[PDB]
Amino acid sequence: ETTDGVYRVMTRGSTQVGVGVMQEGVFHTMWHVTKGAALRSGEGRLDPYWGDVKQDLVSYCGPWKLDAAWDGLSEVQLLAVPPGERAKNIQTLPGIFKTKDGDIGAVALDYPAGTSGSPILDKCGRVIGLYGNGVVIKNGSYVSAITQGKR
Amino acid sequence: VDMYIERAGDITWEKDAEVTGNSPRLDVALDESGDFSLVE
Ligand SMILES: N=C(N)N[C@@H]1CCCCNC(=O)[C@H](Cc2cccc(CN)c2)NC(=O)[C@H](CCCCN)NC(=O)Cc2cccc(c2)CNC(=O)[C@@H](CC2CCCCC2)NC1=O
Repeated sequence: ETTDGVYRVMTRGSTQVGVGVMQEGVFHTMWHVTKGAALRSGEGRLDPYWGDVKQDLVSYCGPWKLDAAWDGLSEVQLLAVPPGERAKNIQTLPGIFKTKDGDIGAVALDYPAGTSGSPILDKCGRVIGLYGNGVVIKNGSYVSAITQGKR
Repeated sequence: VDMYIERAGDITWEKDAEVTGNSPRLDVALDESGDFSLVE
């Protein structure tokens, strides 16, 4: 089934390779998690519908549905789903990735590789992007873009 | 290779949540493979 929620992405003992969001009958995750491979959901199969390696995003079953945007001002919550750990909300004020093509919100929170795809939320619970494509800074810590697609 | 999904939770804002982390302002570039890098 495709019931709304946050999901672990597993491979098979099993390994957690990432995370994603079911919304409006579409599964959303980061491209580097699945490489567009088909996903088993219960007894069903989810097939890739759209993707873009440069955005590092892929959707299954239909077009990208997540269209909420960080307001550039407010605190957000990472709904982190780390491998082997319960989902947990982490509140933070985003920094900024300043690029030649505009600014992107970015969160300075560090989690294992298989946390990739965990959703980032605004105060209304809308998903404003996915966690896990970022950079490593001089002290070794991590900053993730708030990666959002186009609906 | 069997790739599958399993539900992990409801997508909800937590009303009394830990506020943490800093808010860095970074100049970065994005190549065609979707990789960010720091500029310097
Ligand atoms: N402090 C560090 N390094 N934190 C990272 C946090 C990873 C969060 C999920 N995202 C990823 O795995 C992607 C994958 C990916 C990789 C490459 C391309 C793409 C697609 N364009 C995706 N990756 C990243 O974005 C960055 C990208 C950098 C791009 C530069 N042009 N790549 C790394 O970080 C690689 C790296 C570097 C040094 C050391 C490590 C990995 C090993 N570190 C880990 O094992 C965990 C350790 C955590 C465990 C929980 C407690 C806190 C520490 N951390 C970490 O792994």
